[PDB]
Amino acid sequence: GIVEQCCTSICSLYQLENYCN
Amino acid sequence: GIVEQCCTSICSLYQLENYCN
Amino acid sequence: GIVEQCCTSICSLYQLENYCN
Amino acid sequence: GIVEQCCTSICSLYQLENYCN
Amino acid sequence: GIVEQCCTSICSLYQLENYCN
Amino acid sequence: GIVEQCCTSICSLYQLENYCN
Amino acid sequence: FVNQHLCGSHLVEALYLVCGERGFFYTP
Amino acid sequence: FVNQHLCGSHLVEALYLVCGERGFFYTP
Amino acid sequence: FVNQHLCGSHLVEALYLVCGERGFFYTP
Amino acid sequence: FVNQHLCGSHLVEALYLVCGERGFFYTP
Amino acid sequence: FVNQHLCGSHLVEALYLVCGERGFFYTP
Amino acid sequence: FVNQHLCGSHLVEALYLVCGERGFFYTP
Ligand SMILES: Oc1cccc(O)c1
Ligand SMILES: Oc1cccc(O)c1
Ligand SMILES: Oc1cccc(O)c1
Ligand SMILES: Oc1cccc(O)c1
Ligand SMILES: Oc1cccc(O)c1
Ligand SMILES: Oc1cccc(O)c1
Ligand SMILES: [Cl-]
Ligand SMILES: [Cl-]
Ligand code: NA
Ligand code: NA
Ligand SMILES: [Zn+2]
Ligand SMILES: [Zn+2]
Repeated sequence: GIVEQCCTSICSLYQLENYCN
Repeated sequence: GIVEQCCTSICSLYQLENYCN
Repeated sequence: GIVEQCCTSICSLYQLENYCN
Repeated sequence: GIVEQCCTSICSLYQLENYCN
Repeated sequence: GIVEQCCTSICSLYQLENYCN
Repeated sequence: GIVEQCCTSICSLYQLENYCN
Repeated sequence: FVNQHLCGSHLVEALYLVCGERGFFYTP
Repeated sequence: FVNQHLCGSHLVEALYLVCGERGFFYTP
Repeated sequence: FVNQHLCGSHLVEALYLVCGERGFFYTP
Repeated sequence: FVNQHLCGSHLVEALYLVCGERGFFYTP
Repeated sequence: FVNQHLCGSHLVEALYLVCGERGFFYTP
Repeated sequence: FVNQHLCGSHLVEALYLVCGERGFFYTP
C-alpha cells in the first residue's frame, strides 16, 4: 500500500497520483 | 460533503468519524 | 512521559486524551 | 488572550514567546 | 545545505535565521 | 506576489510551480 | 475558495488521526 | 510504528494537494 | 468557529517551535 | 534529537485536536 | 493579516512538495 | 531519504515562521 511504497522511498507526484480517486 | 459540513462550524471527533472507512 | 510512551509506539487519540488537562 | 491578540493580527514568534511557560 | 545541518541535530531559531532572505 | 496570486484564488500545481527555483 | 482549501487540509489531517487504521475517504 | 505514522500524516497532506478535486482514499 | 479552530492549530505549532524546552499551555 | 522534535510537533497537533476546549500542557 | 499568514503557511508546504529538488524562494 | 523529506517539510514551516516578512530561500 501507500505506506509500503512511499515511506521507505520518496514518492514522486506521479506516484502519489496513483492514490487519487 | 465534509467541506460544506465542517468548514464553518467545527465538526466534533464523532462527526469526523462518519467519514472513516 | 508522552515522548517515551508515544514517540516509541503509536498512541491513538483515545490514548492521547490522557495527556489533556 | 492569545486568540484575541493573535488571531486578529499577526503575532511574531517573539510576541508568541510571551505565551510560553 | 539546511537538510544536512538540521535533520539530525535540532537547529535553534538562531541557526534557522541564517537561511532567511 | 504569491500571497496576492494564491490567497484569494486557489493556485493550481502549475501556478505554484511558478515559484520554484 | 481558498478558505475552503485551507480548511480541507486540516480536515484531512484530522481524519487521518481520527480514523487511524481504517483510513478514510476524502471526496470533494 | 511511529515512523510510519508520521510519514502517513505527510502523505495525506501530499495527496490532498496532488489529487485536488478528485479527492482520494487513504488506507494504510 | 472554524476560523479560530484553524488559527489555534497554527498557534500551537508556533508555540511548540518558540517555547523550546520550557513548553506552553494551550487553554482557550 | 530531530526525531523527538518531529514527533513532538505531531503530538501537539493531536493534543490540540483531541483536548478540545480543556486544552493541554506540552512540557518535555 | 492573519488570513494571509495562515495561507502562507500552507503555500510553503505546497511549494515544498511541488518544487522537489529545485527548491524555492518564498517571499510575501 | 524519506526521513530527510519529512524533516524538510518541518524545516520550511519553521523558516516561514522564523523569517516572517523577509521570507527565505529553500535550496536543497
Ligand atoms: O514519499 C513521501 C512520503 C511523504 C510525503 C511525500 O510527499 C512523499
Ligand atoms: O470542522 C473542522 C475543520 C477542520 C478541522 C477540524 O478538526 C474540524
Ligand atoms: O504516537 C503518536 C506520535 C505522534 C503523533 C501522534 O498522533 C501519535
Ligand atoms: O498570529 C498568528 C496566528 C497563528 C499562527 C501564528 O504563527 C501567528
Ligand atoms: O532542526 C530542525 C528540523 C526541523 C524543524 C526545526 O524547527 C528544526
Ligand atoms: O492557493 C493556494 C493556497 C494555499 C495552498 C495551496 O496549495 C494553494
Ligand atoms: Cl515527521
Ligand atoms: Cl488555515
Ligand atoms: Na487511483
Ligand atoms: Na520560478
Ligand atoms: Zn512530520
Ligand atoms: Zn491552516
